[PDB]
Amino acid sequence: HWGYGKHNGPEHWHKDFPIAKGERQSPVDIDTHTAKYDPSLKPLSVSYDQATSLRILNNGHAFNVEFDDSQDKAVLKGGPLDGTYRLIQFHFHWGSLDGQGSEHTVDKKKYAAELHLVHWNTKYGDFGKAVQQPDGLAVLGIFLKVGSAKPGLQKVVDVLDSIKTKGKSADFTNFDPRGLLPESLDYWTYPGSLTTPPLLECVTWIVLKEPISVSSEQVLKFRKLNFNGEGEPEELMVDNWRPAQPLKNRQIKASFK
Ligand SMILES: O=C(O)Cc1cccc([N+](=O)[O-])c1
Ligand SMILES: [Zn+2]
Repeated sequence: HWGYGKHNGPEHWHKDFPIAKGERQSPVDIDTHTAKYDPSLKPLSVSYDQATSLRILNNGHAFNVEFDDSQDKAVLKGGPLDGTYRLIQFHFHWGSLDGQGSEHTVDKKKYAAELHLVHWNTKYGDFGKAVQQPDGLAVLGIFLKVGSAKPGLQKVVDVLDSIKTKGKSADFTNFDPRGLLPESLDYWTYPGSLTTPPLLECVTWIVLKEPISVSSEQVLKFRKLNFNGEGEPEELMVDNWRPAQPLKNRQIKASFK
């Protein structure tokens, strides 16, 4: 099945998922000089004070931190969005080396990792319905650069030993995702897709301009995870990013001058 190896990686996905060659695929390169400032874009509203984290899972492709999305407890509104989007999970993409790992690029620059906070539009009632709609999902993307440690990440790093292999989960309550945000909420936005199969074209992307800093030791711990299940040959979970796709007939908008 699909993955990030030589024989099953991004360049092969189109055979099972023909939408891989579609008109609104993600990620993309953000060309800062051709993005257009749009004064009509509103500030983002991130309301995460009542978030309820539940569990952390190694799904064989990344690790997900899952939230209770049965009520409006952790929501995203404003920005380019109409309506209310509820947080369901976050996950990361990262590299084998500090000079790669992000999915989006900025003037062709790759960051060490990229955080995706995934939200679904409450008008569609459940996540599975929302992914079938062009405005179903809103994903907040945050870049990670290597430098100073991020204290609010450490609780995630320390539990990774307990979910080393595919299919393992652990209880993960009382985690506050506000400790992952940068100071500024200035952003770029464009219409795109999921970056893993099934690659559905259901996402409004909101990519923050300001990266967060994490330490070398924090990222090194991500690279100790395994793509494989327990008692199968070890293959390190690294380079779980899709490369940039053609922009086609899309414009990237900026919230800032
Ligand atoms: O890989 C999956 O399971 C599909 C999936 C599910 C949720 C969010 C996703 N995204 O691209 O942000 C992708
Ligand atoms: Zn992702």
